Amino acid sequence: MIQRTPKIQVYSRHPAENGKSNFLNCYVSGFHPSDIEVDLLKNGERIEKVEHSDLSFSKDWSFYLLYYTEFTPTEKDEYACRVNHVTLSQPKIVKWDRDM
Amino acid sequence: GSHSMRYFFTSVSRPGRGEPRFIAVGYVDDTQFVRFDSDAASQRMEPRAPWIEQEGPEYWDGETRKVKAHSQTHRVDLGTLRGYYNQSEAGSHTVQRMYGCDVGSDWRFLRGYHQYAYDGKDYIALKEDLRSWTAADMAAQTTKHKWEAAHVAEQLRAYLEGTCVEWLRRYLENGKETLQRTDAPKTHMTHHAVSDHEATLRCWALSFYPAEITLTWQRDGEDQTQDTELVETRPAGDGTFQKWAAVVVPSGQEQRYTCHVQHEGLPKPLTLRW
Amino acid sequence: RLQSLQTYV
Repeated sequence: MIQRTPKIQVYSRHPAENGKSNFLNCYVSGFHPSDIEVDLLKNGERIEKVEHSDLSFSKDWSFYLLYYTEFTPTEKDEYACRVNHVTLSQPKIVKWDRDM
Repeated sequence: GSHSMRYFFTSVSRPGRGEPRFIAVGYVDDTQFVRFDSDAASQRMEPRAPWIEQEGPEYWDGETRKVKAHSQTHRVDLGTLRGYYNQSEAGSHTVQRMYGCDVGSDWRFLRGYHQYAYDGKDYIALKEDLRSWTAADMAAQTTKHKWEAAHVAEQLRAYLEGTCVEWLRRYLENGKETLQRTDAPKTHMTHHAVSDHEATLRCWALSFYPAEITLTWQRDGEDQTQDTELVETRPAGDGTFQKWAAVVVPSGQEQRYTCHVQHEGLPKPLTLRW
Repeated sequence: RLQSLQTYV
């Protein structure tokens, strides 16, 4: 049985601009099996009201999911995506980079 | 350009926690239009795009019954495959099915496919002629002969070359203002020096549809894929997609490198410089 | 539109 680790990208729907509402995305892809846990973080604490894509998979059969929520960026706050999967011994945290 | 209608089936067994979970989704190009979750309260096929909503009640009742029937068959399959491999009832296993049709610019039948996977690895798949089977191991050989006696490929080909092209054409017309638009990407370039004498040239492509795109980094006008970083195309969440490509270079020499954008919504492929 | 045929591995 093959097991694959999720790739994680954290980014905004539109170019980030302080004080203007945007959408924070965290995209999980290329993982197997389907079971996964994804949380969006507002300065280390779990954000509420986060929705996610319907489960699907790519040509190589590995799954992808989009987790997203509406937020309003500032300059001091830190945003991150916390991912837990069977291939990870421990939840992985990927910080949001404004440029990426 | 070209278009596609594809369906995806997933069923995850959960020993000790009830029946297996079945999830099904349907796509038109890179636009999802239906979904079914066997664990939801709906217990019904659901719209996920605006243009599919106009289909009447006979449509939604029929799609619910069959996705319910395919639900249960893939439940049995997890037991059958467990027997084929002499696996124990304790572990969780995955079964996946994908099928669909492709049509060209004239919307005439171009390609069909019907595939099946167990635990993320190829198991059985319909060949390109839609008359023969590709089996991965000796357990899929049992399935192959089982489906040859049941004339399964012949009944799949009739659907993939008929029903699937015609209902894909119907969707394409009924959703022309969304499914037939072509969002040209918006391109800019970031700069983020790494190290004294090396610095990143990241080529950005934003807000394009469909998802297919090609980004390439060149040296003097000729490509160099030595220091090129390339992320997977990702959804922006509003129906469009994003992608970037990066490279490192020696400093003061940043303007021998060009980036080339290929997209269907671009009449001209774009070149960018700094 | 889904295909109606039910198949068993």
